[PDB]
Amino acid sequence: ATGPRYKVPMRRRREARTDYHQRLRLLKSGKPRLVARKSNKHVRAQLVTLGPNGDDTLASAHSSDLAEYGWEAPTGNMPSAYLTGLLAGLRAQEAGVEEAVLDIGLNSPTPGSKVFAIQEGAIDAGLDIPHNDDVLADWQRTRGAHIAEYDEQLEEPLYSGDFDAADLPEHFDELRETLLDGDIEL
Amino acid sequence: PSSNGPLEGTRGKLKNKPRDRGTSPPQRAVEEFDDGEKVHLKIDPSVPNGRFHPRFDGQTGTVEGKQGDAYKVDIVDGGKEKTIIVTAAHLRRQE
Amino acid sequence: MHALVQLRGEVNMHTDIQDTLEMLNIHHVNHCTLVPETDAYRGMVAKVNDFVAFGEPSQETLETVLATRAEPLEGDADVDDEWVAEHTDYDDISGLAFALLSEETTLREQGLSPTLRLHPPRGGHDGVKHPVKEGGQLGKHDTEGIDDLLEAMR
Amino acid sequence: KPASMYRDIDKPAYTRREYITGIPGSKIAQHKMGRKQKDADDYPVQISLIVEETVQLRHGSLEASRLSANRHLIKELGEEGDYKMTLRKFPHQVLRENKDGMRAAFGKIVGTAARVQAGEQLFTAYCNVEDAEHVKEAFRRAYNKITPSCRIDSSPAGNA
Amino acid sequence: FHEMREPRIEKVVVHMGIGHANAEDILGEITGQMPVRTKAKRTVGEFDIREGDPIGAKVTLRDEMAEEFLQTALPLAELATSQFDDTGNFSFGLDVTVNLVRPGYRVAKRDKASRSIPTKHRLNPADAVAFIESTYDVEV
RNA sequence: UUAGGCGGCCACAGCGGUGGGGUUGCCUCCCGUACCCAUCCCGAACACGGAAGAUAAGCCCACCAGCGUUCCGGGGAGUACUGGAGUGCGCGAGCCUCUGGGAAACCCGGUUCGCCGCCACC
RNA sequence: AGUGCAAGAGCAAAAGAUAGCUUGACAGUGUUCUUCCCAACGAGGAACGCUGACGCGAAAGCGUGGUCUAGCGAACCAAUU
RNA sequence: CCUGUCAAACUCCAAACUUACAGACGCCGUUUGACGCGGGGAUUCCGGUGCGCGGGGUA
Ligand SMILES: [Cl-]
Ligand SMILES: [Cl-]
Ligand SMILES: [Mg+2]
Ligand SMILES: [Mg+2]
Ligand SMILES: [Mg+2]
Ligand SMILES: [Mg+2]
Ligand SMILES: [Mg+2]
Ligand SMILES: [Mg+2]
Ligand SMILES: [Mg+2]
Ligand code: NA
Ligand code: NA
Ligand code: NA
Ligand code: NA
Ligand SMILES: [Sr+2]
Ligand SMILES: [Sr+2]
Ligand SMILES: [Sr+2]
Ligand SMILES: [Sr+2]
Ligand SMILES: [Sr+2]
Ligand SMILES: [Sr+2]
Ligand SMILES: [Sr+2]
Repeated sequence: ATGPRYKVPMRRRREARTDYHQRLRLLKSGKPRLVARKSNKHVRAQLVTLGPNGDDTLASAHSSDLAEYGWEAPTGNMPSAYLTGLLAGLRAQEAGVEEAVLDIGLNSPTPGSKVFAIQEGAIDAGLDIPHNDDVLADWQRTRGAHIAEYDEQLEEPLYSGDFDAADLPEHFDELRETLLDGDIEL
Repeated sequence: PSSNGPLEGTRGKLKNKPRDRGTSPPQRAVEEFDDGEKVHLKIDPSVPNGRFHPRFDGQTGTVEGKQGDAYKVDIVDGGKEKTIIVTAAHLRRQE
Repeated sequence: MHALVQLRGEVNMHTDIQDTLEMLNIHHVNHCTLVPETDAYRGMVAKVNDFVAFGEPSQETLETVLATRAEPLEGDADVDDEWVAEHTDYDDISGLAFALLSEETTLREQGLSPTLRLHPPRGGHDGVKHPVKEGGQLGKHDTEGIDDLLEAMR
Repeated sequence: KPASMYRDIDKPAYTRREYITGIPGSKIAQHKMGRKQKDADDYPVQISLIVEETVQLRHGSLEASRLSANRHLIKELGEEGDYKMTLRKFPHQVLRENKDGMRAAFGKIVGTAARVQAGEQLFTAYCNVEDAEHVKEAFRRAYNKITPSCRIDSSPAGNA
Repeated sequence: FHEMREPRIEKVVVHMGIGHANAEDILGEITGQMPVRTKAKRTVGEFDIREGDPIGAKVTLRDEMAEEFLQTALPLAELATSQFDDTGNFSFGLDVTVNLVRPGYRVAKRDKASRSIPTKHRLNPADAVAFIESTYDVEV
């Protein structure tokens, strides 16, 4: 910008979306990356592989396409994240993918977070992913319990669009139920 | 030379071009080459490890297997055959 | 196709320039060779430029010189139309001459020695210390100039 | 010491003051002369002294010539005459002398000189059409104190 | 348009740069929340050779804590023009600093895809004096 | 790609600027702290839970060249420099001719306000 | 800017700063290059492996001392494990 | 703004050229066996001159 000698960061560095130092460390494994990402309303898992002209996504799942299997609940919570990971995971098996490394991009490794939920889901789907159990939220939180009890302290329904009053982690089960099953069109 | 260390006279060849300054892209550090492949040798100023003796900059050897992640490249220094342990970051495919 | 004639000796000649001459089959002063006009050969003559005289000869001249100085790959067998006819893909020296100039074949290809061992220039040449443009004999010549030389060395 | 000792450019450029110490101050008093508050475009005539050979001119020579030239323009146009002359070169080249046989011969620093390629303008004056022959004389005296031969070329000036 | 543009208070930073502390207790009362120590850098002839070491304390208030402080703090001062930043900030007073900014300031403070706020969205001195003055006090 | 995710080349992509875009869609800003997690003090951030509002930021779309940058035309310039050769010139430092290469600055006019790959998506 | 010290070079979500934790400045054994361009020569050095045991990290991964190039010593004998 | 100058230990630029590898043509090798490899024997480790590029020195 300033002159001939000025150094401009690689595009994705100035867009502030890619941590290259962390990236290179991920790539050093030789395994596909389980790219876990999240937005205010959604969550998304992708199994990315290295390619000659850019990365190559071999499979993926999005919280949005969760309803496509019987989900009427929100898509920015824990139950959401896990199930998406699993959905993405299952599809990964389809394409022949067997192992992955967790890439949480610019998200923080907070214990019990969603990117870890996405990871536990993808692992349950059958993907071999280097992990650590005592960094994953407790099973019930994944189900969505923490929110039910939050809804317990009612007075004004937690959810605006009536999906249900006292919410449901039991639905999480019906949805996971449907995914771990064979039939299901991936 | 006044001294005979490895980086003697390496001022230019080991200095980065202003705009190439800073951490280099991971792509070429992770690249994979096959045995028999021709590769040009050129140290990347920005990359500390995996380098070969500067004196060999500019060579175009032949991947003949690898050691760990580093590559074993065969070259002919003058009339002598030498094997060079070098990481992808400092290699480039030929042609 | 250019005719190449060595006019300057090997003593004190750069070795890489001397080796180049030998690759073009000339090994003595006055010896002449016929080289196709390719990028590769082009570089070569440009390199030997200061110790030689070259240029494209006329069909006629090439015929005179072939008749007078062409030799078999081995032996003293005289090379004439009859020889040409019974040993080459041609009918006579002219058919050969034409083919060479058109670069369809080479002396070696037709069992002829790659070199024409010419004779010293009758009446001498224009000197080997200066190029053609400066009045000398070194360097690229005119088809007419090359002809004058080759004929004088017939 | 004879200029024969330094007039030629037969040594590497030696100018880096960050590695040289004890460099004698220049003897050149001024590079801008005449009425320097006025511009150069403000004059009808522009004459320069052109060096004919590439050389090295020691500061003691730039000062002698510049002086013996401006001194003339002063004596002819007055201590405030309507003219302006410029010595456009500065002595960047540091000179030595081995002043103990050839052992440890690198020399001690003894002076400075300006490198001037042939055809370049060493000095340049801008005068009115009147004082044109006064500047030509100032240069005649100037080129008599510098090694090379010079041409007194007349740039803007078609009043012949 | 005006809604997502009308200013707000990002933070109220009250601090007592001393130079060697025992003053934390008052700020703990005047603001309502815990204060933090202030380390320094560079050695100073003024018996200040201990780089890392207590020299001050500060409190950063946000939302109610912030406002509830200004309600009783602003009156204590006599705001002026110069006393304002070029970004729309102003500090008075024990220092009392008020950082004002428009709605989506987060874009420059978040981790992922952060970005610098365009000059157009940056608060102005005039815009600052206004908003503020437009709430319990005068200007210059 | 009517706004997304991961990238490759890493300014042709920077700097600055103008215009346009969103009722249950997307990205955001945005709302809010019971939880997982968080601040040497601050739910600012990080993390989590969420939709009253919004297109003013960001972002995406269209575009402008004043600065920076890439490339190209024309001029500078076949100049500067130079590999090979010379019983060519010069008192000399040095120059010239023939042969094969061939800039840089700068001015003028254009180009450039990213290109491309994988995935997902009214 | 800083990165212990010459100079040249490297580094910005770090190779710099702060904080916390830690002892990989670890054991065994090699490959290669360097020392010694080409081209034989020791001690010394570096990069890169395999095995062992550990530290930190969610994990990929990083750690065979200090970002890279100076800080080094044969046989005989002694002491030591 | 304008205007006057520089760099062996400066470089936003940048040759000629030197150089790694490969293919092509050339030359060469498969009774003259090249390239490569093993072994016997050395001599040699005062050099000089021209030209080009130098560094020191008034030379
Ligand atoms: Cl994300
Ligand atoms: Cl090496
Ligand atoms: Mg150099
Ligand atoms: Mg014969
Ligand atoms: Mg003669
Ligand atoms: Mg708008
Ligand atoms: Mg002479
Ligand atoms: Mg002894
Ligand atoms: Mg002992
Ligand atoms: Na780089
Ligand atoms: Na403290
Ligand atoms: Na907007
Ligand atoms: Na050794
Ligand atoms: Sr000299
Ligand atoms: Sr003179
Ligand atoms: Sr908030
Ligand atoms: Sr003389
Ligand atoms: Sr040309
Ligand atoms: Sr290191
Ligand atoms: Sr060289």
